[PDB]
Amino acid sequence: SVDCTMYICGDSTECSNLLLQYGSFCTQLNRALTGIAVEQDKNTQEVFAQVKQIYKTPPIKDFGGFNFSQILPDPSKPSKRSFIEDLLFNKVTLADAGFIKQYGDCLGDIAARDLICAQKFNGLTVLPPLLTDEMIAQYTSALL
Amino acid sequence: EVQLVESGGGLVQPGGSLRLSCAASGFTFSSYWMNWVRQAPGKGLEWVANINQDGGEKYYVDSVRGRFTISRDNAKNSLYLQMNSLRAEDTAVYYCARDPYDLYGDYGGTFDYWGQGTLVTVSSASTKGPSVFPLAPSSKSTSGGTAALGCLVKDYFPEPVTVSWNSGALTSGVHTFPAVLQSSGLYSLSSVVTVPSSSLGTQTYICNVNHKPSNTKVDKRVEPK
Amino acid sequence: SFGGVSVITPGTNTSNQVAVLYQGVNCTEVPVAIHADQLTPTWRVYSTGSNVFQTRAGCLIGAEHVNNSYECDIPIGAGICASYQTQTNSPGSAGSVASQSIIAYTMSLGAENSVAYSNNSIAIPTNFTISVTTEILPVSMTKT
Amino acid sequence: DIQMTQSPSTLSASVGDRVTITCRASQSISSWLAWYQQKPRKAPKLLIYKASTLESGVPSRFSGSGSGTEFTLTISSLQPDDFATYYCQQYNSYSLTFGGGTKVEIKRTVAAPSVFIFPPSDEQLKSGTASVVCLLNNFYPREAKVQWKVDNALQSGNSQESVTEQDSKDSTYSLSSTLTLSKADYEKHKVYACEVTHQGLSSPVTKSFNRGE
Amino acid sequence: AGTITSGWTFGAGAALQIPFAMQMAYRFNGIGVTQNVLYENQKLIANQFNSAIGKIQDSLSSTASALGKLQDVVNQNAQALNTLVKQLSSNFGAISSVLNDILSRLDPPEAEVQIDRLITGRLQSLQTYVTQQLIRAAEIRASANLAATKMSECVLGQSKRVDFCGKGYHLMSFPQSAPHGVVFLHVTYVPA
Amino acid sequence: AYTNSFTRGVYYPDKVFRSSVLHSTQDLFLPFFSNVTWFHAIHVSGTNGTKRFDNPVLPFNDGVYFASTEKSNIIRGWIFGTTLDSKTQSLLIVNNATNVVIKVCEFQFCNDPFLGVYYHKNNKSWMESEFRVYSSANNCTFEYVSQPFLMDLEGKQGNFKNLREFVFKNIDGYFKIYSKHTPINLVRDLPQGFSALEPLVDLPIGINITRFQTLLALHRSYLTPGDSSSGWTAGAAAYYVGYLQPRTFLLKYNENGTITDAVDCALDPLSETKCT
Repeated sequence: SVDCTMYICGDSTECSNLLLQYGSFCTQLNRALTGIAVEQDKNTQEVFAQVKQIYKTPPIKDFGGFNFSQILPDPSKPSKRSFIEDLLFNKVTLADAGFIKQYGDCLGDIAARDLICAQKFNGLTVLPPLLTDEMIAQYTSALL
Repeated sequence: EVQLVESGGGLVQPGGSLRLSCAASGFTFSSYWMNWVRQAPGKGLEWVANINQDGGEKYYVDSVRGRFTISRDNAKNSLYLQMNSLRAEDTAVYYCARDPYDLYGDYGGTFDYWGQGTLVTVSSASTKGPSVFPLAPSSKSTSGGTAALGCLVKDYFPEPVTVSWNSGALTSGVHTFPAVLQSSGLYSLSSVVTVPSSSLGTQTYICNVNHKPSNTKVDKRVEPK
Repeated sequence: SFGGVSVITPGTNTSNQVAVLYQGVNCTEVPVAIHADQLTPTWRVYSTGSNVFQTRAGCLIGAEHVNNSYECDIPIGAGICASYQTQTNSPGSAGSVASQSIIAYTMSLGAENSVAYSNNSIAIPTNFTISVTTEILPVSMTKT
Repeated sequence: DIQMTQSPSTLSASVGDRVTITCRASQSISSWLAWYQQKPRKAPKLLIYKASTLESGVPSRFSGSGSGTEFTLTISSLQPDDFATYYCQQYNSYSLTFGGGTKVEIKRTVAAPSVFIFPPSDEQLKSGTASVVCLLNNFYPREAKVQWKVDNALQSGNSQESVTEQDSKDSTYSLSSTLTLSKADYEKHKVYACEVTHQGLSSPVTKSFNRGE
Repeated sequence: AGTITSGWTFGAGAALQIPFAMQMAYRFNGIGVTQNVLYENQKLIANQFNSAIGKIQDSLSSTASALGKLQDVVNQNAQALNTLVKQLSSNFGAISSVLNDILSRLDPPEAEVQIDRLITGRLQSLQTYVTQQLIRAAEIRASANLAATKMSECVLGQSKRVDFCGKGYHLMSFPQSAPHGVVFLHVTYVPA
Repeated sequence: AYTNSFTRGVYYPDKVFRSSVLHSTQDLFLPFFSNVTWFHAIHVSGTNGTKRFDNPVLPFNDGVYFASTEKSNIIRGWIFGTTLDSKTQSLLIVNNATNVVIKVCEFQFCNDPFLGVYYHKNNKSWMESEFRVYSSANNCTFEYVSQPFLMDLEGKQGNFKNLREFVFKNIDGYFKIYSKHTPINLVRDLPQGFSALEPLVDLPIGINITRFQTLLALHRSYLTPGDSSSGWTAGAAAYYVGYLQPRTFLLKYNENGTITDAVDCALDPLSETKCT
């Protein structure tokens, strides 16, 4: 999500006045990205959410000899996530996690070593996903 | 004693006028708004009119607007309400009450003191004294049981009427029913009392009827057949 | 600290009580952002109170946190959903206006279920239903 | 203007119980509401002003609260003195308006009425009319039904009834019903009966008499 | 009409009229349930279908919300046009938003500069609008292709794809017109 | 004391006609659900005596929203200006019984100015003959006179009927007037409801006005400069004053072009949503 005003005008009264002359450019842009944002949530719901009820596997594994243990979520590890998928999270570069950044920790020329913080500076915000990772796993558990 | 006494009620024909008055005491009359509220029996209480402390500002309910005028004489410590073009509908008991100041607005206290009321009746009927008939004791039961007796006060106008038994000697078990306006337009009512059957013959039962408007007084002895 | 402000409200027809979501912020900054100490006591109530819920998405004020999980009416973020609910006890009455409130909760994935998995059993339906559902798709835009 | 509507119109409660009468204005009066107590034939007395301020000398049992358009007068511990009609009023704007009035009555154990029937006096007959009276004495609750039968024929439009105020001591009610007829009509028929139905009665009570006898 | 009368054949070639009861028997054959189930329960199935349809009438009648997929398209376009129309008002740095004013206001040598500001801006807005439409149009055309496929597979025949025709072993669909879009009334077999 | 001025104070932002459209504009308006200060008039009372005759000077701020319910038209007019003393021009609006006059002169204002109609004992008539706004005036820039009109001269007390609302703002040095008059006989004193005000008059005076005062009036009483609220007082009347603030509003124009409703944008988060 991006704020036009901060991005273009970032804390400048003299600037924002000039931006207004532009009319509706920002409102549409902000609107456009927001439309995108909802769509992603829509995407995740449609992809995963195919099942109404959330199923859980029984304590007995006897699957005709078929060995599912890798695929099923591993009750244990934080997040009831599966082994194979666990590697999958590991291979990728998560933008950030926790959604909490110490303000003070941040203020000068080094914090932008922390890229997200810098992004925090110029109106660039990252909305969190509606369906949390833990939540996503459950679907994957259920669909499975 | 803050007091308000109303005077001037009576029987009035349609089209007529009356002026009721309310004499006030116990407070600084000049400093307060006075109102007149009426309670017409079948209907409820209704606010008729109000006057400011200065006496200039006057307000009325729409029904009364041309017809009624409220006024006051502070030196006199009296409030008045002159009525005109009386209609049958105006029949009611009129109470003078001391009102709160409108200025108080959202915190209005309402009417603190009220008078006893003056009854004005608007009807074409003329004043007429009541007929009093005995309601003799009739019971199909053994004696020693209780018996009921009474007087039928009929065809009188206007209200009120006063009913007593044995000159106030006999209070207990006495029920004097509220009068009903009959089709004739005249008022009728009955007063009854329950007594022991043994008392019949031994005890005298006199019903005392006093109808002030007609200025008639009646004493009827009720006896068993 | 800065972030988006989103108003979570039920439809105006239903009510006018709202709940606000301060995105990506801690609850701490909202009383400091405005001078709560400076403000009148009428204003003071809004700054802080028991009725504040903090979530990953941001600080949501105006909504009471609820343990029970229900279907998601309005998405907040981070799996938290808000709805307008009141428990109602009245004969032959729909939930009438009462002490109603806005609640926020971990959105229910749905009634959780389990399947009696076994080496030797099947579940074969005795009867069925013929249902009809509606699927709607846009065909064309207006020929502008 | 504004209309004030009280509810319930009537109620019966036992002594010591808590009674709550409500009043609903058509539009916001604000705090401008007062309550009045009225006894039969007596003038109203002001109980509360500004929705919750007790008037001087009024008993503490009475209290009044309100917010928005709806206001309530509660009586914490009902007493026998409390029998009356209570009215709300709004001074907020002109014209001043009072509610319909709520009649409060003391609830007591059910009591059956004693029933008596009175034939017309000979003196009355000399006039044109004959008045037959039927007394229902000391019953509770107030609802009582009276049917008139002349030689077992139902009567309509020739009757009038009156009810007394609740008794001071008894807390009971009494009722009189009068059937009026022409002298000519009266002479026509033999049997005059008064039938009464009440909660108190397991079976109907009918009192009757024969004209000549 | 063909769907009712002819079965699937009307897509394949000349529509071959077939009695309706015969069609569902073929249709149930599609799910893995024999013909006997329908006839053995023909009245109830027929009735169940009948009652089912009425429900749609109520749902559609009751709430407009069902229609959101169409409504947003109309809404979006309306919004795009409104935004496009509203742009006319923006000064864009020009002294005024009205062309006729500028013309009446300034001589050509000076006016050309001001008008130029509007043209570069307005055109850019129009350019923005067009790009949005192309993208949006692609989305709709994507839906159209899907719609065609659904019409192709679901109406013209019984689709095998799970959750293509609605939740469950799909029976058949009845296409229905709509503004700027289409609505399908899928008939799906769900185990009770 | 304060009263809730729920919705009131909305007026047509401009001369332009619009229909069936929701337009947003920013002007100085009365914020919704803002407190207004209630001023009162009380007749002489008992020993305690509630009696009040409130004509203080109040601040002009950005703009004032003035509304009054008068039993009788006690309130004749207003005064606008910084000093409210001579050596400076000051706006003066007063309505004698006959007409309305607006005048800029550098008037010699009385310490406690007022106006008035006296109610004669012998007859019913109400006549205004107390006019003591100022002793004298000089260098008068502009003056206007209205037509004749009839109002309640006599002293009466209460807020029985007439509801009059006005908005006074300055636009580019312009003094603007807006008004709406609806009787609230049955209607509540300062009622809840929405009404739109439309511009009556334009005063090009361009006076810089810091403060204003309302002038109450009753001819039963005589006036001298230096009159410190002594003598007899007029009937009960109440007027309200509120302060305008820059705020956004969304105005709803009906087919007629009448403003049916409005939304205070800043009022609350719900209201903000309506704005977007």
